[PDB]
Amino acid sequence: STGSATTTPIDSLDDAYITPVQIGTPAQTLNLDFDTGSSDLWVFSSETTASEVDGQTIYTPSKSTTAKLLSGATWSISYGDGSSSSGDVYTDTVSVGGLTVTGQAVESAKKVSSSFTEDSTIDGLLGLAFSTLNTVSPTQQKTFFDNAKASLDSPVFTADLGYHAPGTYNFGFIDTTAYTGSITYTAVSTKQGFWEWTSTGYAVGSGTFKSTSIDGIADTGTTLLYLPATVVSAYWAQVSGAKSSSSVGGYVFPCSATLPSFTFGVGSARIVIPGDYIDFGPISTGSSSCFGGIQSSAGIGINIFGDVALKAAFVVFNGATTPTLGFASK
Ligand SMILES: CCc1cccc2cc(CNC3CC3)c(=O)[nH]c12
Repeated sequence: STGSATTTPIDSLDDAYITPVQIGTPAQTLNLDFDTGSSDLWVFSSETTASEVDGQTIYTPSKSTTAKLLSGATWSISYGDGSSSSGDVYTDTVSVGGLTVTGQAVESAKKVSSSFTEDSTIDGLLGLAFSTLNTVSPTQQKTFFDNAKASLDSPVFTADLGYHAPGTYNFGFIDTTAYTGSITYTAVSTKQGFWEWTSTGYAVGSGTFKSTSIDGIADTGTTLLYLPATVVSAYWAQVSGAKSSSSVGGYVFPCSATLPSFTFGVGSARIVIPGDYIDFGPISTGSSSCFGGIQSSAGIGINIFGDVALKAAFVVFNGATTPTLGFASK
């Protein structure tokens, strides 16, 4: 089997991407944030505290004839940005772009933190990291990808995120028309439950490539590119007037600037992030100071190749017995 679904930016900045997911019988379609940095499929639901729902589409398991309460099971997750959610668990039928899994754990939120409430466009998350990170207790549950894997034509999924435009998540096959040149594969460590790999270095604009190992995670659920302070300093030094602002909480730059590209290494290959991808717009409405799309990972504890980086590439998440990651230009 295979599946293919379009993923759409939630706003004009590409803060995140939503992909439609069918849950239950008859289908209830929710727009979920596919997140390769976590491993829970959770949704706003009829069980979510009413004051914490503001415009989201909810899953109502009582209206699904295939829903079954997973007895005694609960979940609770906290994300890098300090947001959180928690609740109970059902199993139900879940389909993405024509690919169907029966008995998928669907984690129904009883509580969500303010940032989720305040974002009416995201109805939940679909985790695509490794199932070892799944928070369901007392019996850990598998991700949608892990459940589908054996049925897929090939044990892979691909992320092709757009810049200010729709893109595609494919399951079970590699669309060879979706990228240029070849896919370069690189080793993955699953020891922390993430798609963790090591970039071979970077360049800023037309500058020379610096060969240096940068360990980090391929994370579709993080907006920005988080890298070591030395690297980030080298980037923003090429932008007149750019500076790290303590009050804003990162590097900002004059909105009148033309940003340089940023290149990252994948083995001997090179992925080029155009400068425009690094512009995240005014820090506040009407401001002429703009927020940067490359920020320091210092104090996160890990480097994160988020959407800013991933959207510059066609990315293969290879779930073979020994997982690997593939990158191609596009
Ligand atoms: C993509 C992220 C993003 C985009 C656009 C603007 C901002 C602004 C801030 C800083 N505001 C905090 C200090 C009160 C931020 O942290 N992330 C932004």
